[PDB]
Amino acid sequence: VAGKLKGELAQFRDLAAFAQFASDLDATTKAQIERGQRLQELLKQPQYQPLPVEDQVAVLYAATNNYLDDVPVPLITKWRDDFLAFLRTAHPEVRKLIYDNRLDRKFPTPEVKEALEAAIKEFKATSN
Amino acid sequence: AEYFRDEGRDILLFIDNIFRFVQAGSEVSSLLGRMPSQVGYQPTLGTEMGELQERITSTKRGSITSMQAVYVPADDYTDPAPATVFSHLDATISLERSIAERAIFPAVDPLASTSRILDPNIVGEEHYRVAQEVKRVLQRYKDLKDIIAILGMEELSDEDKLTVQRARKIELFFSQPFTVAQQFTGRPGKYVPVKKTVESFARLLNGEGDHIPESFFYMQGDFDDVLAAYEA
Amino acid sequence: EQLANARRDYEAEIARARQEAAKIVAQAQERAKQQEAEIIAQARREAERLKEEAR
Amino acid sequence: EQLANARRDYEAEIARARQEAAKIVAQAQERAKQQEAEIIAQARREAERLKEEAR
Amino acid sequence: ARMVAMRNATNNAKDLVRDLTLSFNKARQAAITKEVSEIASGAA
Repeated sequence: VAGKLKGELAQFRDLAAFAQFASDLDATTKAQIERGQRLQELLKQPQYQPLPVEDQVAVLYAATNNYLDDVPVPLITKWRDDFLAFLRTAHPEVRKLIYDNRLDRKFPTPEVKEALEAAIKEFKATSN
Repeated sequence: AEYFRDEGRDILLFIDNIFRFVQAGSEVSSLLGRMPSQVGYQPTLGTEMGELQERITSTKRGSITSMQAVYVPADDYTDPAPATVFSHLDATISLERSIAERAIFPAVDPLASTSRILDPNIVGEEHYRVAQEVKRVLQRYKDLKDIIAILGMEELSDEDKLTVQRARKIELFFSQPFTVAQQFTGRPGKYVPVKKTVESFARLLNGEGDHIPESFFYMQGDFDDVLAAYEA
Repeated sequence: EQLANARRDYEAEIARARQEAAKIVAQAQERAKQQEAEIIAQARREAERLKEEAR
Repeated sequence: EQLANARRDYEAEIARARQEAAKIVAQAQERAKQQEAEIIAQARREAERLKEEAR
Repeated sequence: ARMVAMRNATNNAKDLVRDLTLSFNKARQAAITKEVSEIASGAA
């Protein structure tokens, strides 16, 4: 999951030079800067609140698969906190499933792929 | 290595972090009571480097080729240790993260990888000519990338489109299969002599590489292999 | 006749909206029951954990 | 006008369904949040009493 | 207007270089003092 994270963050860091000055950039560059900001706000973690491996995997899968694009930047941290409350309460089984098979060579199996995109879609539909 | 060199066999000697050898010399001198030189380094820096690097030479009976790795503290090339190391160098190879992450496994940057053998009087006129035609279209590091970035390629760049295509083709073609990675990536390794390299790149710069799309120069040994892949 | 097409479409679309609303509230009701039960179990498990570490 | 009214009524009905759906989970959650605090409080007092027994 | 803005920017750039060169020279001397202190201390 984190390879796309690293690539997108690196390219956002590269394009920050244009983001600082240029306002005539195409919609592709604007959306890409927006995605970089989404990831950076995702990494803004508070203190004394560690996230287990399954939770980080779920959040990064949600963010890197365009499920977070419509969320405005200032509310992404609240979105992540609410999503973690959702998984901890509404669907503990998806967290158990993610943590159970985190070692397989191909992690995004359709089985893990379902019931996770479903959870993200349910959370998106219910709130905002 | 010198035993086998005296036996007449060519030897490839790898020294990992020769800068750590310099640092060890500096610590030994500091503990031995010698006064420091420059930034705390040993007074006998040049002689200590000479007593080791001068044994790496090609005599008549045999040769010891060396491929060392150099770590510069911070990014300071003015530091005495990298300067003394570089005073005993014949070529530099700069592996690059960007080339490695672009699936091109040999990450040797075409630029920032110099050599003092790259002159007509040793390699040959053709080798120097072909090595100068290449790395010239890349001399800009494809500085055209910025104009594409802020112009959408301007929908037309005339020659620049051809030079960009050729530069991308060469960058892809620099990759070569690894006989040691054959059991990992499942591809036989191809050994390419220098004559094959110069002929292949001469033909590619002449234009025989045109009319062939990318992903066909990605991972192959020779230009003949690329042609065989294209026709098949 | 196109107006007639609009009249049945307007009635059918609202009927779908009410049907979807019933499904939406039913999903929320089932989520509400599931979330309440899971929080109870988590609180009860956490409460037991506090007792065990105190012991 | 019928098509515009249909879209307005369809959106309003769905939004009304979601607003009450958000209300249901909000009141259901706060019922659990107050209950989990009660569950923790009972164990916290129990832990202190067990500490006194150790004393 | 662009000519005026660039002329002001070039003047500001040249002033910044003079300020930076003034600061670089102070850092250059302080580097020498540091070395001439460690070597003299290391001599004794």
